Amino acid sequence: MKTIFSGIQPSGVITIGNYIGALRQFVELQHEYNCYFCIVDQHAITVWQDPHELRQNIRRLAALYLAVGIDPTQATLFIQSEVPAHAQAAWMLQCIVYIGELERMTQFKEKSAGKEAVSAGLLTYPPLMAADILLYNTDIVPVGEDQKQHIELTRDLAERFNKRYGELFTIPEARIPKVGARIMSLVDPTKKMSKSDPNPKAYITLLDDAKTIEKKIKSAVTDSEGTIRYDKEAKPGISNLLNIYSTLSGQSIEELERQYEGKGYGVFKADLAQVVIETLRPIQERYHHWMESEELDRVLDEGAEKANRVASEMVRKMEQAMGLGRRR
Amino acid sequence: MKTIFSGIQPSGVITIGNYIGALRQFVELQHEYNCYFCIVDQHAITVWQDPHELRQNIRRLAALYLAVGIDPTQATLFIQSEVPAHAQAAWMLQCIVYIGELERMTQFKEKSAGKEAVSAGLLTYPPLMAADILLYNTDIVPVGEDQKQHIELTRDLAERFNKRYGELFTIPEARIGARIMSLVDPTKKMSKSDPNPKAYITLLDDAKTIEKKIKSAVTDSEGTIRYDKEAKPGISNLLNIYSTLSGQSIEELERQYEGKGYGVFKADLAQVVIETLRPIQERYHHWMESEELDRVLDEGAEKANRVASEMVRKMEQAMGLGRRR
Ligand SMILES: C[C@H]1c2c[nH]c3cccc(c23)S[C@H]1C(=O)O
Ligand SMILES: C[C@H]1c2c[nH]c3cccc(c23)S[C@H]1C(=O)O
Repeated sequence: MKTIFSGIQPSGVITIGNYIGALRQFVELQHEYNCYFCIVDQHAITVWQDPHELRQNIRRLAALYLAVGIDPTQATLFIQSEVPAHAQAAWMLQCIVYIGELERMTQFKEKSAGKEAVSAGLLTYPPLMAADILLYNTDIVPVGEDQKQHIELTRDLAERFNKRYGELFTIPEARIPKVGARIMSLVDPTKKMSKSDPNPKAYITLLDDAKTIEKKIKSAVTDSEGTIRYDKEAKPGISNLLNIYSTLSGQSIEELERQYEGKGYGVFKADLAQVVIETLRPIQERYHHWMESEELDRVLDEGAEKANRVASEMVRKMEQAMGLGRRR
Repeated sequence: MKTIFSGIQPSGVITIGNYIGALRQFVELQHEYNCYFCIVDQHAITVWQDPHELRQNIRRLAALYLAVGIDPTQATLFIQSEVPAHAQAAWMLQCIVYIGELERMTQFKEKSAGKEAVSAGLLTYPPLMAADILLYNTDIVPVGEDQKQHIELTRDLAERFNKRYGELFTIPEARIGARIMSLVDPTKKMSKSDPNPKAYITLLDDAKTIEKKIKSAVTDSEGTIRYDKEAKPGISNLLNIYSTLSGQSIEELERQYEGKGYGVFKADLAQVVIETLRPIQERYHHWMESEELDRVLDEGAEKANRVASEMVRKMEQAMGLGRRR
C-alpha cells in the first residue's frame, strides 16, 4: 500500500472546485491508500495572520474534512504544529538545502511582491514542506503544477540526504489519483476556481448557504447562444457549468446535453443551483455537528498521536544519521 | 533570581581561554543564578559534521562541564536537540525576523566566506539562537564580543514579538575574566572553532600536548619577558594566561622573570596549565565512565523541556497556532 500526504492550508475554506478536483475521491481512496491530511498552521504564519481567525480556520477545516467523509480511523487527520517532528525535521533539512535553491523558488519570488521586506519563514517554506512529506515515507503528494518546483526540491532533498547518509526517505511523486474535472471560476471561465479570488462570485465554498449558492450560480458567466453543449474553447462558461453539474449529479455530459436540448440557460442554472445545494446541505449538517461536538478535539488529539508516532520515529533516524543527541 | 543561559557548541572545543574568561566563574554563579547550560548540537550541523565524532563530542562536553564543577542539582545541563521546543520556537521566530536582518549578520559573512555550497541553516541559525535564549526568560547571556550582533537581533526579535502579541519575553543582555588570545596569532581571540589546533589549549589536552603548544606559542625575538600588547602580543598574552591561572599579577611575574628567557618561562607556564587541568581531567574520566552522566542529561532535558514547552504553548496561543485555548 502506498502513502499519500496532503498538506491543507488553514486560512482558505474549501471551494466546490477543490472538492470536485481533488478531495471528494479521497472518501474512497482512503481505503486503498494510507492517507495523511495535515492542516499546516505552521506554514500559515509565514505571512501575516490574525490569531483568532487562524485558530477558528484550523478548527473549521478539520470539521469540514470530517463532514465530507474523511474517516479518522482510516486516514490520519492532524494539525501540523501539534507534531514537533515537523519543526525538528525542517531544521535538519534547512541544513542540507542550499540558500541558492531557496532564492530560486518561484513562489518565493512571488509572495515577495508588494512587500519589500519579507519574513525568513517565506524563504524556508520549502524545507518545512519537504519535512511534512518526507517524515511519513510518502509515495504520492496530490498537488498540481503550481507545486511542481516544491516537489522537485523535496525529491532533491530526499535524494541528497539518502546519498549522504544512506537510504532513509522515499522519493515522493506529485500525482492526484483519480483526479476530477478542473473547475474554473464562475466569473472568469478561463481561470481556475480558487479560494483566493478577489471576486467572491468566482467560487462557491462548501459553507455557502442556499441564498448565496443561488445568487452565485445566477450570476455565473455563460454566453449568448442559449444552447447547452460542451465546447471548452467556444463556450468555456457553459462547459464549466456542465462539469460541475455532471460530477455532482452523476449524469454524463452527453446525457445532460440530451436532457437540455431545446432549453435555455435560465432553467439549466436553476437546476444546477439545486444540484449544488443538495450536495452541500448534508456536508453542512455534519459540519455543524462536528463544530459543536467534543469528539472533534478527541479526533484531532488522536490524529496527532498517530502522526507523531510515525514522524518522531523518522526524526530519531535522521538525528541518528546526522549525529544529533545520544542513543541512551 | 536572574536566569543565565549559555550555549555550548559541540562542533568545537572548550579552551583554557573560555575557562579563564567565563567558565571558571560559573562554578560560583550557579548558586547565585538560575543557570542553563545547553549543548547546541542542532547549531553544529549547519555545516557538515562527522556523525560519530559529533555524538562523541556531545558526551565529552557534558562530562567536561561536570568535571569543572557545574552542579546538576543547581544548574540545568542539557542537549538542545532533546528539547523539541527549540526547533518549534525557532520556526516561529523565523516568521518574525526579516531576511535582510539575517543577511547582514557578520558571522554569516565570515563563516560562508570561502564556501561553495552554503546551507540555509548557515543563514537562518540566529533565530534558533534567539530561541535558545528567549525560551527560558533569560536575563543574562555570557558571550564574546563576536556574538554581540546575535544578542542584538535576539533583543530585537523579543521586542518585536512582545509589542505585537503582548509581554512574553524577557529582554536579555550580553555579559561579556581576561581576554585570552590565540597561541598562533595573538592578535586574535583564542577560539573554540579555530581550525589550527595549536591556537588553543583545550581542557582535554594531555601534558605532552600542552608542553608542545606552549613551547611553540608564537613570540617576538627581542626576548624580554614584559607586557607590551602592541610590540609583544605573544609574550603579553602568555603573561596574562600565567597571571590569571596562578593568581600572581603581571607585574609580579615581570619582576620574577627579570633577566630570564622565554624557554624557562614557557616551561613554568606549561606546568601551571597542567596543574590546572589535571584534577579537571581526573573528574572528567569518572563522569565519562559513569552511568550517572546520562542520568544528569535526562534530568536536565526534563527540566529544560518543562520550561521551554510551556513557553512554546504561550507563543502558539499568541500567534494563533494549534488549539491552545
Ligand atoms: C499546503 C502547502 C504544503 C504544506 N506542506 C505540504 C505537504 C504536501 C502538499 C502541500 C503542502 S500543498 C502546499 C501548497 O502551498 O499548496
Ligand atoms: C554557542 C553559540 C550559541 C548557540 N545558541 C546560544 C545561546 C546562548 C549563547 C550562545 C549560543 S554562544 C554561540 C557561539 O557561537 O559562541
